[PDB]
Amino acid sequence: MPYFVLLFKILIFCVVAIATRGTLPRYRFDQFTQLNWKHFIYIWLGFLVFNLCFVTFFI
Amino acid sequence: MNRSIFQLWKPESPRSNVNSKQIKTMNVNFGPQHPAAHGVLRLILQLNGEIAERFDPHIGLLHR
Amino acid sequence: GFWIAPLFVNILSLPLYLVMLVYNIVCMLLITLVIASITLIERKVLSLVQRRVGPHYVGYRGRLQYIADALKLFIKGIVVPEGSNKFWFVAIPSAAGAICYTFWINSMWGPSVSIFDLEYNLVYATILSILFSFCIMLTGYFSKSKYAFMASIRCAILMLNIEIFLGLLVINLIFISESFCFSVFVIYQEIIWLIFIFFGVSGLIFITFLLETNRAPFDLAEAESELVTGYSVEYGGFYFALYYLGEYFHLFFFSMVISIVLFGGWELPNFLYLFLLNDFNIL
Amino acid sequence: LKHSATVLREIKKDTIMMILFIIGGFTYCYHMRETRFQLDDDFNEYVNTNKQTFRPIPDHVKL
Amino acid sequence: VNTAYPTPLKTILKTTPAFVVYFVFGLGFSTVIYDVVYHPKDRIERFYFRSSKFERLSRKRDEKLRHYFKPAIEWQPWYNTSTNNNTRPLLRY
Amino acid sequence: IYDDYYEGFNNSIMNDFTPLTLSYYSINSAEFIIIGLLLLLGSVACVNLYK
Amino acid sequence: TNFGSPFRNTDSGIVIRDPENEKRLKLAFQNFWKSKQEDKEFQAQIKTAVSKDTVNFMFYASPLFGALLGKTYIDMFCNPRYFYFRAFTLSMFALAGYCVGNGFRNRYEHSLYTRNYHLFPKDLQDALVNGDARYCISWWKQ
Amino acid sequence: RVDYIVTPINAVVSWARQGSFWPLTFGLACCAVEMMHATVSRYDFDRFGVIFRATPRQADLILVAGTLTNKMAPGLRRLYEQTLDPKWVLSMGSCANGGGYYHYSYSVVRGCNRIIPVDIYVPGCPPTAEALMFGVLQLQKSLYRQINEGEKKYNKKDLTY
Amino acid sequence: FCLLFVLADAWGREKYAQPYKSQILHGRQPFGHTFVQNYRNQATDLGRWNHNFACYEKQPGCGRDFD
Amino acid sequence: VGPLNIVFAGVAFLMFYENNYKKLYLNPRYSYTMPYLQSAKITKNLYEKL
Amino acid sequence: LQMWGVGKIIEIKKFMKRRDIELKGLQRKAAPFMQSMNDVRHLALRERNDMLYNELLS
Amino acid sequence: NLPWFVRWGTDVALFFIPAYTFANYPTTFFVFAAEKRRQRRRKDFSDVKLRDDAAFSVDQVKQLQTKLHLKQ
Amino acid sequence: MNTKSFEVLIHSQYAFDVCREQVYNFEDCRQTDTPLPKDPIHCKAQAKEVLSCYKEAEKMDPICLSSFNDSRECMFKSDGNLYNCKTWINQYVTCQKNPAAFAEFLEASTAEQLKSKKFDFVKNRGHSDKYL
Amino acid sequence: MGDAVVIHLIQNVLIFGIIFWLLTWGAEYFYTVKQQLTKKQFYECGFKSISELNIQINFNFFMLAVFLILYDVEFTFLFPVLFNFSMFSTTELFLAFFFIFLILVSLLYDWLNNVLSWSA
Ligand SMILES: CCCCCCCCCCCCCCCCCC(=O)OC[C@H](COP(=O)([O-])OCC[N+](C)(C)C)OC(=O)CCCCCCCCCCCCCCCCC
Ligand code: SF4
Repeated sequence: MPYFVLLFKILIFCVVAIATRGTLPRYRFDQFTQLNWKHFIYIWLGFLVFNLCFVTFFI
Repeated sequence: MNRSIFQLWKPESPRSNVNSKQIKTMNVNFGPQHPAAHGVLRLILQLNGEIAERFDPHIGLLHR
Repeated sequence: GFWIAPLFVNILSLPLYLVMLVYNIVCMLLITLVIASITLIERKVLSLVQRRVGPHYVGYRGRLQYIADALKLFIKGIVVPEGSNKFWFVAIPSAAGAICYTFWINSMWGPSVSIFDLEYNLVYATILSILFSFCIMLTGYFSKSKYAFMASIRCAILMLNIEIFLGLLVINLIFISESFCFSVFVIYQEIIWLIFIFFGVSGLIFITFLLETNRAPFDLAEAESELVTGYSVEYGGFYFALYYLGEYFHLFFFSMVISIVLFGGWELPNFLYLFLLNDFNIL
Repeated sequence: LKHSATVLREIKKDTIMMILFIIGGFTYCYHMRETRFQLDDDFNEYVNTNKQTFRPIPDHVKL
Repeated sequence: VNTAYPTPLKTILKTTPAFVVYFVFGLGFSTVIYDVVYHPKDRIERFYFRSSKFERLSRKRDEKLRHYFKPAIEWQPWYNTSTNNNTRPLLRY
Repeated sequence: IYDDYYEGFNNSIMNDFTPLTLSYYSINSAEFIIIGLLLLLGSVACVNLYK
Repeated sequence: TNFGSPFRNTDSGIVIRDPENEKRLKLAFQNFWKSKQEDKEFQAQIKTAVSKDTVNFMFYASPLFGALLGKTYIDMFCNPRYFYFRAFTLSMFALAGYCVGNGFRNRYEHSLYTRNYHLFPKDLQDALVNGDARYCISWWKQ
Repeated sequence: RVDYIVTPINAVVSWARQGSFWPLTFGLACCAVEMMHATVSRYDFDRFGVIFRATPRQADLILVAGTLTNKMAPGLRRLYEQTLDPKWVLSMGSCANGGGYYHYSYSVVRGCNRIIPVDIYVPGCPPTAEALMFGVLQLQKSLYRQINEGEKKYNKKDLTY
Repeated sequence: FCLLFVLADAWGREKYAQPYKSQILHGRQPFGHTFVQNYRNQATDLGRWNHNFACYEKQPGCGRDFD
Repeated sequence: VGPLNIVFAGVAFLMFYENNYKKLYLNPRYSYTMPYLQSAKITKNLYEKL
Repeated sequence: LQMWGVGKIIEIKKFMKRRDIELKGLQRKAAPFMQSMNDVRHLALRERNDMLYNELLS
Repeated sequence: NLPWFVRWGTDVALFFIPAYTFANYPTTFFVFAAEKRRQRRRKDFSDVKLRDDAAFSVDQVKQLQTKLHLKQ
Repeated sequence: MNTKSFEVLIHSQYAFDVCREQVYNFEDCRQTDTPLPKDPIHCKAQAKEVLSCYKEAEKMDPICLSSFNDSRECMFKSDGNLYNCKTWINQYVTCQKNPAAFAEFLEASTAEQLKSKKFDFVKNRGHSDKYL
Repeated sequence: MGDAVVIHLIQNVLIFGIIFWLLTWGAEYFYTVKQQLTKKQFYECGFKSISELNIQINFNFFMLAVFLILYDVEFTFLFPVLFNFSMFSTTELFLAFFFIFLILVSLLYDWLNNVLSWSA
């Protein structure tokens, strides 16, 4: 059944999250809010526009 | 960018309500039992939106 | 009998409700055991990264560490600070426990293999995340501890970024699947996983995954070094156990969501043999 | 950064290769779209085999 | 001759008991969900919204006929319950 | 109980957003653009009110 | 296969893994092609999106084009004393070229058995659409 | 006849509390540094389940590892009082035990046992990480045994009354 | 830049057949859209409506059913 | 108890019994609404009395 | 990769559209008889209502 | 005597084969009941209407299916 | 009229080739200039004629029982997806059109084709199934 | 979106919480809590807190909150066209791109005036 492979992928992602917790430092709320509202939101919107343009290219 | 100095600092004028601290300051203490206080520092920390405004470091809790 | 039969309709339907309750209780117990095993896995993986054995003397070679942790959190006594509102101090953990055990209803394990026929899984996930954020904020506020309240404020600030980030990720995701259901994402990932399209925003996907699960670098509202403990400064015993369980439930189920919507769902990796795979098999 | 001549040559190499790679990717996407058009044509030819009947609208339906 | 495991393999292998117990619990949970869905339908009923409109009409036509058409076509003025616990309309208005 | 099977098999719609699309992007598109301009001007006015 | 047959869902609810049926179907269609190989009008009626010569040229040139691109890539960017990675990159480029060529060939087959679907007899059409060789027993039995 | 149930559950509760002994992240001095050394890879407290919690509400063990001054004694007393029950106390180091080097000082409590009750004492200055682990393991064994030390006598049917 | 590129490609797709011309410049929408936006429309002038097959008589491939 | 309380109990029992009676015996019992009172057989035709 | 993945997703959607064309043909073959059954049952339930209305309102 | 990968292969096999079987058969010890229900769902000749101008009678069809070893 | 929905779909897939005149008359009677359907009261005679021809077309040949059962099982497990079961439905309709020819069809079967058909649309999903 | 079965599952979750409550009470059998002066007081790292109810925040991110409201509304408005983008036409494409452009313009104006940071 598919949930076997699904559980494998879930375990992989959980291990990745645990390793990242053990690896990376901690951001600041102001720092990440500035990063999200000045860089990442624009990246998301531009990627959405790119996807729309590509879909219109391929119909 | 443009200028944002007025958004960066807030001075106090005599008897000026707007220039005064129009808020109850969060006078929490970075007390001893704190992972970042090394256990023997009582830093009376006056904060304004988690911004460290005033410091009163009580030391001597390990004075021997 | 012809005259005794009418009286028994409802009292005969009641055992079916009892059976449904038993099934739901079994499912909740199993998912709680999954969460406990995930906690043990996290301890062992952090042990691997930090070059230490980890849990090794609870059970034989540390097999029953999670059971011991859960039972200890049961046995730990709880006192409500007399300066705090007792009603809210006890109710907010109960609401968090109720909400965190609604996560497993919004989970797909195959094509239309789920407890309910939820067409709006992403909407349900958003609603449950917002409700748990409400619980965290009120936990910080009603404890009347300054560190806990600052942790609640940090949690609120996260939801400002969490909402935008997750909403834009969903906006970019539902553009392909054209549905909030998780199976519709999987039907498009049999050839190539959707991570291929979003490879340019793979860093942002990592940010979203670590941000919805409140793991580092977005472990804000916990801030072990900065705010002492997180929102649970005044909470011990099974209230803290409920908060920990809610965090790990969110981690597990958002990992499932990410796997379903971006990493093939429940499909084996077929892009590794993409160069050797044909399009059609005619005749 | 005052890069050496070797570093400048490497930068030129990688930027030229990137431009050529982007152009080749766009050309291959054009080809892939054309192949999709061909597949659609093939399937239309298949599916319109025994569906050549066109029934006129009855005269009781007005303009 | 010492045929022992590679050291990186050993180090990463002192997590596989936890991996196995997680897999056992997760397989149990998923199997219980699957069986709870499977038992009433004797199958895995594909979701209603995962079907085309004609398919949706065909799937629920028998339920419509058995639960609403037969009571409506065999209705008598004395069949309705004197209380307000009647059958709710298909479209709640 | 009446079901129009001809319209059912002639219907390719697979989501409930069709009226919303037909509104905000076909007929009420004027009010959609008006609401977009309204939100833009409201953000500008919010910035000015903060200042 | 990525998409399977365009006429059916290849493994919808049951996996059919009969090699004999596939051999019978291939033999039946081979016999059909051989029977009308000398029919000039039927050959004139055969239509395809891509010609056989173009398909063969793409199938035998895309791997070569990919190999040349991989050689260029490993000469420009790879240190020439690292056999494992240089060979892996060259093999990946060659496999990408082979993927392009095999896609060309498979699309040729798809266009062959769909554009000319109206030229098959009724039993052959049924066998092709349903994937069951029992629909045309007179083309593979003897 | 209630002793039939509680005694196995007594054992289960003792095993659970010894398998999840969470001490409070509260250190003062060189003893606190050695305590931190007793957590890292070489001596892994996570093997026995000892993981540090930052708040006394979530801590079972109060590890007084450092010098207690007259400016800190009310703080230690409040930390002990606010720790949720059941709780145990480990005094690590000569300063915590009886003052140690600063026993003849004007601003030293001369032992944390004068302020809060101490369950177990580790003598070194600083105790080695092995000594601290020995103290923690002995405390875990004792608290496992403390739930049933044989206080209740046995009747003619060998059931505790 | 991507928007300009896709618009230029869409205008360059006029060389293809009608089913494969750009959907940007050629509306291909479900039957409800087709009927409502073209009913009593003299600009398109699609003629009568085939109720069973949900298409206008002048639209290509309308009323196509099995032989 | 009380007179009006007994009257209420009688009327409520009458409502309960009448509702269940009309569910059981005045109804096309083709839809499974009452477990353990309707049959659990697997039907073959469209209309089979449960 | 983004452009190629969008192209592949569009190819999958077009293949699904071809399958939808075939399925719609099958449903069209199935349409008239289901519609006839539905219309007959609908008019049977309308004849009873018309008779009831004519008896009550007369 | 045995290489490490052979010794490691035993443990991964012991993890995978039971887990793979359990995932393949969620309804443990009830697949036989499901098969019996599927067999009972098959309509027989009496459960369906049969045309009178039949090329093969019911007995002929049964004999043909027995000859062909059709499991149905 | 007493037949379940999926069996009605299968019998209609067969009967569309033999009820052609009745279906055409019913469709011409129900045509209109709007996607809104015509009142069924105007098409009652044609609908009843179609139902009569369909009932006459529901009497399957005895040799087609196995194919009909396979189609029923596929439609049950697929929750009414005709495309996922077009192969078995086509087998049934080919049996109905010519039974003896279908006897020859069955005689030339393989070992895999002679096994019982068990359907599991979760374990086996196909390739790019939109409705799944 | 669920139904009465979802409501019944919420009830079952409440019953599961009741089970956890029973376990917690049974655990409460196994210890005694001794009344102490500061045991039920606020914890502020070992010293008495100087405030109980008046713990006020500064809320320097109210601009971020209001922009979150507006942009969540905008994304909700963007949802329908993306759900049914396969049927897009010239009008729908123009409207979607113009709406995204307006969102980007609003964000850029917010950036220009330095209202996306903290204030004193
Ligand atoms: C302080 C409020 C700030 C704004 C809150 C905005 C909404 C936040 C929503 C998130 C959850 C909040 C806590 C929920 C639990 C407490 C309920 C509450 O406030 O009761 C007040 C009410 C009223 O409180 P009261 O009695 O103090 O009010 C009387 C009015 N005064 C005091 C002003 C005169 O409490 C009760 O009625 C108590 C008994 C019923 C309790 C019911 C809830 C218990 C928990 C059950 C599970 C809940 C989650 C279910 C999840 C299902 C799946 C999603
Ligand atoms: S006992 Fe010794 S090592 Fe410990 S705090 Fe005192 S001086 Fe330092």
